[PDB]
Amino acid sequence: LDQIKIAYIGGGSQGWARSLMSDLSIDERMSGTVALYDLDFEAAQKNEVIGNHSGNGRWRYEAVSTLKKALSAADIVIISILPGSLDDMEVDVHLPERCGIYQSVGDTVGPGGIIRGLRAVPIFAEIARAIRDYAPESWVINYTNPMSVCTRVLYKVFPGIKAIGCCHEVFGTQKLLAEMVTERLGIEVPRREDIRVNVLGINHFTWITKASYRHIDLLPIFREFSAHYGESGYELEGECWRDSVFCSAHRVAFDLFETYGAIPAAGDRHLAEFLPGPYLKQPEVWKFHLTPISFRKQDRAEKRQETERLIVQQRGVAEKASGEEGVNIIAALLGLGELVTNVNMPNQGQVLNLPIQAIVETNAFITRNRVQPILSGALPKGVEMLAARHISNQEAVADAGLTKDTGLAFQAFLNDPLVQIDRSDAEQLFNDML
Amino acid sequence: LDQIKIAYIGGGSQGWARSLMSDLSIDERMSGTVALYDLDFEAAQKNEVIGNHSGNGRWRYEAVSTLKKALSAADIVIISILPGSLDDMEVDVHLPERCGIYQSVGDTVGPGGIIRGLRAVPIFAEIARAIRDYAPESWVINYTNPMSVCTRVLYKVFPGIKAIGCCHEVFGTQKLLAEMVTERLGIEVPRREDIRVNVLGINHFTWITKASYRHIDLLPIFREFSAHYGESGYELEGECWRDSVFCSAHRVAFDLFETYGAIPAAGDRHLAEFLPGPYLKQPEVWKFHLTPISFRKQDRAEKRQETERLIVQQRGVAEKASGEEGVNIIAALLGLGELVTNVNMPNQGQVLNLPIQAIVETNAFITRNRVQPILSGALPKGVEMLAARHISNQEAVADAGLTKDTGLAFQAFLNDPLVQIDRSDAEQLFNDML
Amino acid sequence: LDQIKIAYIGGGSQGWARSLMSDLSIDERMSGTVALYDLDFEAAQKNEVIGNHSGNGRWRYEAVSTLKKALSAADIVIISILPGSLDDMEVDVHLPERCGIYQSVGDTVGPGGIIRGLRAVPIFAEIARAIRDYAPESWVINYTNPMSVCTRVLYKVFPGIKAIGCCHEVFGTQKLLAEMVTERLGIEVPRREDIRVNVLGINHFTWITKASYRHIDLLPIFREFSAHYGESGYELEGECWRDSVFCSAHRVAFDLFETYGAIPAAGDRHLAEFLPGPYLKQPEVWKFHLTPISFRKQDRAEKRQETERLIVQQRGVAEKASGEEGVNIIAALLGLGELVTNVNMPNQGQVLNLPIQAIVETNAFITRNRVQPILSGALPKGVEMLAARHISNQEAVADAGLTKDTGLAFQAFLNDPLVQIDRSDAEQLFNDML
Amino acid sequence: LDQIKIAYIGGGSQGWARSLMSDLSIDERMSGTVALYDLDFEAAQKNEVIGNHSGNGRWRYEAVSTLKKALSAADIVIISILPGSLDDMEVDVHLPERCGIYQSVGDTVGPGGIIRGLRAVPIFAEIARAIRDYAPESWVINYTNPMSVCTRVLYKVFPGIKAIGCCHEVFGTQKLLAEMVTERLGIEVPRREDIRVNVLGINHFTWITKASYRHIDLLPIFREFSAHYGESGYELEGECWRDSVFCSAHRVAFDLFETYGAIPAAGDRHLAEFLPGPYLKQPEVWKFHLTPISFRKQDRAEKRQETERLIVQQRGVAEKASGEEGVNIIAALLGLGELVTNVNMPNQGQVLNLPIQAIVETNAFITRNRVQPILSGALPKGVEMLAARHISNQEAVADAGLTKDTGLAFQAFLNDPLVQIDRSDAEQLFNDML
Ligand SMILES: [Mg+2]
Ligand SMILES: [Mg+2]
Ligand SMILES: [Mg+2]
Ligand SMILES: [Mg+2]
Repeated sequence: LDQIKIAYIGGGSQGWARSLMSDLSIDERMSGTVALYDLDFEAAQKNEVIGNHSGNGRWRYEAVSTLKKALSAADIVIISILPGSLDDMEVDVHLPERCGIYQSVGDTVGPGGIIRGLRAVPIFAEIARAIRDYAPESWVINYTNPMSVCTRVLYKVFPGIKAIGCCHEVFGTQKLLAEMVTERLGIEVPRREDIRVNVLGINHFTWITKASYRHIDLLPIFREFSAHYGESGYELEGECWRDSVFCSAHRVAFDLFETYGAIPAAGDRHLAEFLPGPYLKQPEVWKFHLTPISFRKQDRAEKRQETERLIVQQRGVAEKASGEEGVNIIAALLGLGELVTNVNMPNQGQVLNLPIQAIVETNAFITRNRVQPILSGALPKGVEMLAARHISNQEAVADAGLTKDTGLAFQAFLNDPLVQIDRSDAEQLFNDML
Repeated sequence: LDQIKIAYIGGGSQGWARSLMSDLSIDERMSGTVALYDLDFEAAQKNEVIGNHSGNGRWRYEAVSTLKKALSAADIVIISILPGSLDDMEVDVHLPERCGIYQSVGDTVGPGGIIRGLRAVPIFAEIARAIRDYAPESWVINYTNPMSVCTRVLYKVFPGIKAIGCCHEVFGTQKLLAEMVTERLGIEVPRREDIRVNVLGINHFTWITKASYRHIDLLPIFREFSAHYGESGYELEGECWRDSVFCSAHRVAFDLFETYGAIPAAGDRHLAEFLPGPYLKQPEVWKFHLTPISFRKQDRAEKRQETERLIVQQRGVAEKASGEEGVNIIAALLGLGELVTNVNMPNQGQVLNLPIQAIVETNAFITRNRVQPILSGALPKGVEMLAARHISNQEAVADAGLTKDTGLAFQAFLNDPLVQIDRSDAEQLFNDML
Repeated sequence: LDQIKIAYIGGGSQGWARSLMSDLSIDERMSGTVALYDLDFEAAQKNEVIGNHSGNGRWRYEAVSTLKKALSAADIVIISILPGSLDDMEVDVHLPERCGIYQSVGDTVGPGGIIRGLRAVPIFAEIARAIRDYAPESWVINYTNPMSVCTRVLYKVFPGIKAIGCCHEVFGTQKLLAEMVTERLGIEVPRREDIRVNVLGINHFTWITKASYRHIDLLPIFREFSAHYGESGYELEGECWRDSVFCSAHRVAFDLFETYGAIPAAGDRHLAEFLPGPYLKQPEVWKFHLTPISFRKQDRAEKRQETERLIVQQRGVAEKASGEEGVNIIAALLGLGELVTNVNMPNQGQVLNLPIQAIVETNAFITRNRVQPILSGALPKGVEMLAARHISNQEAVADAGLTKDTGLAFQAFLNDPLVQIDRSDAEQLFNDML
Repeated sequence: LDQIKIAYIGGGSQGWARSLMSDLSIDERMSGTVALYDLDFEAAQKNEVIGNHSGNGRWRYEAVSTLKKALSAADIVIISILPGSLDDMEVDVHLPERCGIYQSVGDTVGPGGIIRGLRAVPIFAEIARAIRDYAPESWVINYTNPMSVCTRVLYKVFPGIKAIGCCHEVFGTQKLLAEMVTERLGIEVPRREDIRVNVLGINHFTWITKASYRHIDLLPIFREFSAHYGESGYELEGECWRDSVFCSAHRVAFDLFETYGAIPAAGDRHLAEFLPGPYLKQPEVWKFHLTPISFRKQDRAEKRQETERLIVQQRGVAEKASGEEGVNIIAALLGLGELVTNVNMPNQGQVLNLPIQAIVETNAFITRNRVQPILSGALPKGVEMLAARHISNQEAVADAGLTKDTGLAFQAFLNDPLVQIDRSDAEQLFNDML
């Protein structure tokens, strides 16, 4: 299928865009052009050079100067931006520490997530309007965090938009379950996709209430697995939890499973931000890490060095699967192979007992021009109470951001499970973070 | 996967049971036993002998004398019975003709559909209580008509039951569309499965609002197709609409398409009973047939002869795929595959603007011990008005049956599109049919 | 309370306007001005003249030539128009007779109701825009039929409108029940207001599921009353059902009660148009009348002579209570009393199992700048089925009118219980009336 | 109306019991008997003796020793109990202080409310079964706290029960508003009931979003009132906030009003427990009191002395109105005078965006054998978020207490706005309070 046009917003991205370049370079099902748009033209142009050195020539990349130009005639829109700068992020993630509040990531919920979301609203409002004006029939795939707020803003501003949010966190839990099947049953699992899960919740706080490998029910096995490794934790093969800030021993997941009876389906570093527990103040004991801003600064600098190397040497990205589903979803949407995978979309009943329209993560059936959520049922009662509460806050942030009502955003702030400090301290903190 | 147990209610069946046997005999994924139960033990016994002459010895068949014995330890329950005798049906289908009302099938809606549903209610209440008592955790596949009422009674009497209703009408529309692709585009379609349709409605009144073959949108093509063959009709390769009471030239489907803008997705003979039209009074002009009860008595008699033939020649069923999805669905339910196919289930949002709990037909994602409806959107407004109306009637019939409230059943009777006679004529007709 | 401003759209009226003038001229709680608007300026003028010969000069009347002028600074907007002329109405009501369709009133449902609705849509869309632009904060009282459609158009076009539909039909059944108390119990009833009823449904198809007079439950009593007079009918004291086309012996209401078990709460002449029955073709057996358009023409001519009589003698209307609740609702809306009375308003749960947003009739609590519906429960099942079906047609008419979609209008026409003819006869009929 | 029977559960009361006796003795609209039940039969007997010296002998009182005897043939059931004892309550209210958590009342939300709820659940389950068994048609009026949880349990255990919860808190805010009209307008207000408020929320956390005195809008006036007296607070005529643990200067309400823009409608001492604020830590700054359990024990001893005084003096209660609406509501339910007043009932739409079935407080229209909530619209967004959260907790408690699930009760405990401590601290506290 030729002459596909993909518009890429955040096209100077050194993460999602690269990962998309790799997968495009190996899918023989498709060809076309990628319009790269970034507030920072310099980064977009380096991606144009790197992309045009990747794979066949199957995909032609172009750094473009405006949104309108990127979207014109686009069939797919990909969005992967950073709402603000590393300096903003420093505040997002670390300022609350002066009040005793710790955050492992800060891009989804808690104080960081609330404030980052406010900052993201007008960015997404503006993108929704551009997509409405220039490519209203395109499918939009959002990678940006906080994911529930960004995606929801897309639908508040352009009600008829065809948009999904994509996240890779559930994939990590499927891998965990694939290795468990081997360790507990001695049987090999070809691909993590073969771990068939009924996953539901909201981004970074998803839960698996049924799971199987072929004819085998995985829940009772996860029961024993969790019981055996609850204290020690469990490390993936060839990994140690201290290898990087992204690694863990799944102690937080095991602990949540004991309490709620569903399998937590995101990394420990994400799960820990959604509810009360000793996790965030004793990460070493719980065998995961917080991600500090020094890490992000360092990582940015070595991605920059990598980028400059690739150019100097006139190389493209590895022609190697990233493990993402972005290109698979795009192929599915174009009618080149149907797919059932987890996505974030407005709730119309696919998760029971949660507000309708709220952005929820579930399996969906994806085929030509169609993303169709699958009814996935109910969360455990305790998790549902927590999810309703976070959705409350997320809806308020999206509204607060569109109408510029800081009073309402502060209500959300005060309603967040991590903001457990006196009201006047929180107000000073909130105002300082704005 | 071995030692699976299927309970078959209506196990003397000479339609669905045979098709199930053929499909079982060629699937190498599974093996176990089929308990055949039927009020008429003689027929079940004959299916037992034909069954045990079919395939590899993969499946062992046993005719059993009671429901309890069929159900105990059952993993799957299939239901394919006739609610009443063919003598009862002669009344369902032909008596209203004295008041000028013709029916082509009379097993779904109209006067015969209503009376028939009424009769089926206490049969399925009893089946539901037995499944609850002996096989609470089995999956139940219902094939019996009136589909929406029977299936609904299962859930009303056993709210926790795991039941779907299955029908093959949508397959016939998929085959029609595959042939249209070949005729309009000149390209082959290898399987009717490759016609990926978004289908929705209630049984025998299903509609396709989106459809594709690979990258191609089929809806614009069906519009051309319909304009070209609207008058003359269109006949499947190597067929003539006169060949049997089951055949047509799709004139009714083309006519409904022009009116409603979605593709009607059942045979003309079924569609014709759901709405006002010239159809039922001029079936030969509309190029389809009515099915008189004599045809069914005749068909049954030649099926009886065929059955005696196989018993004499000590042969089993044809080891040939039936075209049905029953066995594929069972395999998916056991975790031996995953499948997206159309089924009947309680509405929890998969069809918009239709009462919740009512039995609707949509695609559903099926995997180990999971049937999960796919959100399929809205019908055309005209179609949705009719469907809400029939659903009203179906709900009232189910209630009327469980509470023996003939007054309420008469209200449904009166609300049926085919009953356009004075109220006293209808009351007299209704009482005669009871 | 003084300097109230009321805008009257349709103020050339000779029904509601005159009746309003009476009620206004005797309420001591209020004073202000009435801006009379009417396509026919001359007739608005004559109400001006006659209004200004009424009351104390408590109310100053003024004919105004434009909506905008009328609406400016209005606290209350009253709408009482005739959608089209009496000649149009001759078509609505009598043309269908050629196909054997009879109508008693034809301003609400049936073929005449549908066509009249279509006609009234653009007229109400226009009024809705004016109110939005010139008097968004006013309370709006609609008296025009077809009530459910007109009022719904108001909300569809101006979502934030504060609008109710008012009808006097229920008062008639309250009067009936008041006479029944006297006849069955010997005790006097001071006012029909004291018959405290739980009323619900849609305009002209309202039902009373609970009723009382002080401590006495009227349902069991109506049951006896109904049993005793079902065959003979019951005529109001000092009345004979033949006195006028508005009179009846309640035989239809008794018949509907026996079937459904709630008290129908509109005149037989309206009820008879909503469901199948022998009523319309045997009006004398059922002791009610059809209203031919010749009667409306005669009636209008005398009202016109009366008009000119008053103008010639410098006389106004009579200072006498009309029996309506209009002025009393206005007073309650201004804070000068509070009130619980029946109104038509969008459904938000006040009637169970009926679509939301559909215009339904229930009791509401009315107070300063507030009309708040009272949860009234469910209709009997057969009645709910009928009402859902009418609501369906009504929504379809509203949409059809707003988008100019005759195709949709015809679907509603086809779905109307009074339209029991062949489709092609109905098509010809529909086009002839359009 | 004579021979009415009222069952009083908790008929040993020295609070709601006495207030009822007073009000009964002055209402000449009614006559009958009161069956007094109380786990402490001697306390019920004393109310019998005191009761049978009260009124004209309008009401005869009888202490009965079983629920059966109390309930059988009852028209009205009143429930006014203390769930557990004053020692249990000492734990509810004061134990959490060891963790830095203060509570002003502890009978509604927070840790004490959650624990008291668990205690009340089985008591109300037992009462609901008895009412189902012996007086299914009675109207049930609940006064017991925790009110939301207590009333809900009645409906969970006996779904067809006819029950409301009654509380007097909103009356206090109507007085405030009455005195405000006089102070700000100089004009007098005859009755707190003339302050006509649109009130909604959950018990002890109700809000008034519209309010008036006749033609005057009270909200703009409360805005000025609140803005003037926000710092000083405002004391009622002839009152000083220090006068008793029940008084305040409305500083908390004024503060909530500035933040949310709706008039909070419960005393400061209840409001304080529902959200984060500095209120409970600086009560003296905010001009309200906490209620120590030592005060409750002293109050109980003085009530025991008054009881003995009345007996010895063979005096009944005073023939003086209590200010409650209890007897008024009873009269209305018997058909003796319709009434619009605030009650707690399952949510079916009367409050927007709040789960259905949940016990919510709004106006209802009460008449013969009918309590019909009035649609009251939405809370301010920030208040709705808090109420949904508290409702989540109340539903968890109702279930946990029935099904015994301390796991679920603990999630509710952790989701309560007053429990802002480490999870292991919370678990130790929670376990201790069990
Ligand atoms: Mg993520
Ligand atoms: Mg079928
Ligand atoms: Mg009317
Ligand atoms: Mg209270």
